[PDB]
Amino acid sequence: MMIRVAIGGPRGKMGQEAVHTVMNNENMELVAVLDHKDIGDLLSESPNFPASYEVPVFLNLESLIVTIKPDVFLDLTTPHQVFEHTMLCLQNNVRPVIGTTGFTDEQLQQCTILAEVNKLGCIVAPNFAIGAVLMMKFASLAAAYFPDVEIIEMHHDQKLDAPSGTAYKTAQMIAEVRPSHKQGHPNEKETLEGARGASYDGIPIHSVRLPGLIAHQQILFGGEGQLFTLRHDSYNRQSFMSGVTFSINQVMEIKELVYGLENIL
Amino acid sequence: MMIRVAIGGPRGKMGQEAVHTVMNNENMELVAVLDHKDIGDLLSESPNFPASYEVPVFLNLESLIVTIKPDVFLDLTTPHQVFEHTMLCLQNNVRPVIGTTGFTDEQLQQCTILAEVNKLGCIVAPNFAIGAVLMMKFASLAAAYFPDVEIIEMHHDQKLDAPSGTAYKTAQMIAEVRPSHKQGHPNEKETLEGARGASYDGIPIHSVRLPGLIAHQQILFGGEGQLFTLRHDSYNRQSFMSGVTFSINQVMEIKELVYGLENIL
Amino acid sequence: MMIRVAIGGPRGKMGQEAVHTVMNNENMELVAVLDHKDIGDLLSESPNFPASYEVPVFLNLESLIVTIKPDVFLDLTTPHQVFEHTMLCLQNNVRPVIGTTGFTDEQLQQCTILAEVNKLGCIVAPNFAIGAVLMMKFASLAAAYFPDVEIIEMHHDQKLDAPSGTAYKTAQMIAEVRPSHKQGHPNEKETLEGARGASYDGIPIHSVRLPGLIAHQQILFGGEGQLFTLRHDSYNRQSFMSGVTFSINQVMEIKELVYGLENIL
Amino acid sequence: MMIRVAIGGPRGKMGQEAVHTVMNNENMELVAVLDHKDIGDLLSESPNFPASYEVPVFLNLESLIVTIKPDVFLDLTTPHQVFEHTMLCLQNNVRPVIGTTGFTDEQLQQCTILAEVNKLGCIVAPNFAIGAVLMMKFASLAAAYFPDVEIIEMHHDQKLDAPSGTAYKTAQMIAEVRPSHKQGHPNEKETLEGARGASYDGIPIHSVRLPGLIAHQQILFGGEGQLFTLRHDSYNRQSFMSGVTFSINQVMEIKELVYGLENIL
Ligand SMILES: O=C(O)c1cccc(C(=O)O)n1
Ligand SMILES: O=C(O)c1cccc(C(=O)O)n1
Ligand SMILES: O=C(O)c1cccc(C(=O)O)n1
Ligand SMILES: O=C(O)c1cccc(C(=O)O)n1
Repeated sequence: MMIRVAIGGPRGKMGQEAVHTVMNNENMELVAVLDHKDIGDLLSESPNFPASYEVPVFLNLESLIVTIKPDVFLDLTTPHQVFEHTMLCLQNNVRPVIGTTGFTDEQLQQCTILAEVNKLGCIVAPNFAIGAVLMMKFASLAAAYFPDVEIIEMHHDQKLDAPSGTAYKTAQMIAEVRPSHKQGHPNEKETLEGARGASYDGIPIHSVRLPGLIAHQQILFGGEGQLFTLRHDSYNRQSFMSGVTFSINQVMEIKELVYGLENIL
Repeated sequence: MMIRVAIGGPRGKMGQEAVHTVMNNENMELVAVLDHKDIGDLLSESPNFPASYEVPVFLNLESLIVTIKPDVFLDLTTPHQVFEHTMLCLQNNVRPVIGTTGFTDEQLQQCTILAEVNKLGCIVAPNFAIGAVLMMKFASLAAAYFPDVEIIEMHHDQKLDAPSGTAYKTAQMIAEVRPSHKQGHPNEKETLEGARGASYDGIPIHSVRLPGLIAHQQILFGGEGQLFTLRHDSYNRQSFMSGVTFSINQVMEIKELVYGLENIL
Repeated sequence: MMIRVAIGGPRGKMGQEAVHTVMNNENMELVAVLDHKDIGDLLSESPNFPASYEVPVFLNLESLIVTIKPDVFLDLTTPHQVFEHTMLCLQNNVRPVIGTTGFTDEQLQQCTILAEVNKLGCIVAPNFAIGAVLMMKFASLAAAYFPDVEIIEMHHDQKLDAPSGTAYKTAQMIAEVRPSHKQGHPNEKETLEGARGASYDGIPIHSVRLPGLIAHQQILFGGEGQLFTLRHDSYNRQSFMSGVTFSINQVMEIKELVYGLENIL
Repeated sequence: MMIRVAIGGPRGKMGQEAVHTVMNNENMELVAVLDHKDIGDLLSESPNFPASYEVPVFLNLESLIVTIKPDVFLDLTTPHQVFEHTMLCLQNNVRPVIGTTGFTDEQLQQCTILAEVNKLGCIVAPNFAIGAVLMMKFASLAAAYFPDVEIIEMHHDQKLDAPSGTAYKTAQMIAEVRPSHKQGHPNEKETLEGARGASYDGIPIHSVRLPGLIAHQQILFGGEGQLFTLRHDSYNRQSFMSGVTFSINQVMEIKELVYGLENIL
């Protein structure tokens, strides 16, 4: 059936893309947004979400829920609001799809148990890019056969952290499967400090930062006589959208909370 | 427990590698070979398999089986011999791992049924390179999320067929999942014939042939704002060996016939 | 000294980038544009170039030249106007940098001779992307050492022509150096038509068309035991800008007409 | 004319390839080797260079020179012998091509001056792989246009040094052209030590070590909206041979000493 979607935080960089995605998906209708602005935001610099009869703007989620009764709520707001949003949806027969981290352990347990008792789907997706998540999922399967692996991630030269969050998560996922070991000859020595990169559980990770690049990762699996590589290249925030689409479709089909798209792709 | 292995066709390019692999695997012992030479093979050009007490040479498989009672028979002989070999093993409590094609439909059905009734493992592996098979397996999973794909395969410049067998199999595997469609703008036109490549069920396939190269494949999955690529590079026949190893280990654990390592990785 | 630049066709996709480039380059000042609109262009859909005192809009180039006396005129207009523009600049001590093709043989000869007699620089740049032009220039140098080469170009799936103009030019440039020969085993045969691609003077060219991609080319040089690859990836029209910048800087230094940035990088 | 070649150190890994190369080159004849064995080398483990009338074995270079009068001497011996060899050739009208380092500054100056006065060619080639040297040469040209660059080198997992000698030389060559600067955001911070790699004059260098790999390097040049990459992959010591071939051909044509094939490709 049609899926009636409300979006929290439509004006964010991700939010703007999600709006366009939901509006363009044949089987989805954007029916409301949860939104509010900084009290000092000049309209000339920081416009309102555009006024329409078809997509009313609410300040309060309870009110949105009771008035619009969306099937799904896509939360692209902030870590400090996700728990209260999720619980509110789950108690009102709305499936929440949450696009940021921020739950405590205890908070997540409460949402998980509530989803299960209500037999209502919930997806928490710290990464919506299906290509990035498949990359990670497949890497952790591959690591059963090729325990020697390196990760190379590349981003634009304004990025403040190295390695990337994606690279860290990737290494964590591999390390669930791959026996812990270091790599490289036991007696190798760097003659220029840092050449071998960082190490997560023995997995080398290298971080490239150059103008021009957006977000890119390769995972290299070595073995006798061969190399098996997984690679993801993201050129813009549309890379996230097939994950938004999949999440909204799939939340309607499941009856429990799933954390991480790797657990359902 | 230790796995006692006999190899048919030890002197082949693949056979030579398989010999070394089995001899070097901690939990395996090479206990016999099935071998024979062309009556015109001068020893100076085409040496005998090297004489040893530990690895006796048999001309007849029945005799090898009764005398040596191997756990596993690794068949690297020819398509015209695989069926008779497989049946003989299956009736004598030997697990056959077959490394070439050549069964008829009817032949395969007979081996499958016999394996099942005897509760004895059999693996038929048209491709032993785990990296190549993972590539294909993962591609067919990925194609559920990214229906637009191209295959680029690259080989040395002595190769007679284009596209490669691997590329064909890859396209067949993808096409099980991917809805049939052509790709590229409906009105595109080649101004130099062939630029867009070959097409298998709408999937473009491109074949590179250059000195220097060995055997290489990339699978490119496009979607909005991103590219997800799987790649395998083989530099020599050791690329096959982890598949030989996995097959020998795994045949001991299963109680039926499996055709294609994608069905058990 | 500062370089005072006027741009013809500021509202084009390329023009818009060139405007931003010139405005942001420390040693350049945008002093005028040559521009005019379709008589049916509603302002609401097709806005005017934005009004400013610093960048006056002219309809007639002669008038721009006499009034503003720019050092350089960057022509991003159309093939049918480039010759008249170039000649007008060259006769008025303005260095023209022309960013589209469209000269006849006879037309180009006239501009070349006039530039030489006036000792005034002119650059005609059919491709402003320095990375793409270096790729081509280096490929033609490499082809002296590695005569066996293939070209793989990849674009978005709205592109109408295969192969790309860049791929064609690349093949033409290589073919100046590389002895003419076909590649691949003499007896190879395609079992799926088109797998080996198109051929330009024996050079195979393959064309990939996928959503997600922008504009990409790899040139693969094979030889014994090795592969040497040149690759260019363009994610947006800023890829062109370092070529615009280089052309404007370099036209001031030369005293003759140069056709193709490969001839001066 | 035919080029009559003698090789010093024919039994080395490189030497063996050079022997095959010279023997297979149409315009070259292998006419002698300079060779000797360790006094403890059992013939069963460490065979003699194979006896032939066409390729006599000498222990002393002076004797080889006077007896055989080769056109070219290819020195694949050791750093402690190259100077004495080079001088001896240069004084006897033999062109030396030297395939290992080991000269002092003063030693090289003596050979350079002697070559120049005798108008006799000499090539010193610390790297014979033309694809690797072109990569480096082209990188240093590219760095004039794209000052932001990173180097990724990849080798097998038995390699003791990181980064590679090739990567170091590459960085040195780039740094002749590229203005010295660091890259990445000024405030970036590693949260896992080493992620950003090593730095040579601000150029990041990353070192991958995996089974399967042989010797591989990519050089990534970033700029607005684009990436320009140079890559070399070596699968065996034949990668060196086109450089041996080029060096022997080119030494006959030059009348002075050239150090590094980048200076003559
Ligand atoms: O994994 C990450 O940290 C990541 C992913 C996409 C973009 C960026 C970024 O631009 O910083 N960072
Ligand atoms: O898929 C194939 O056809 C294939 C695989 C490995 C090597 C070769 C070959 O060398 O021909 N061909
Ligand atoms: O070489 C070409 O033809 C080319 C270059 C950049 C973009 C495009 C395109 O988008 O069509 N085509
Ligand atoms: O640049 C180098 O250091 C290099 C080049 C080729 C091979 C190797 C190696 O195997 O160590 N190292």
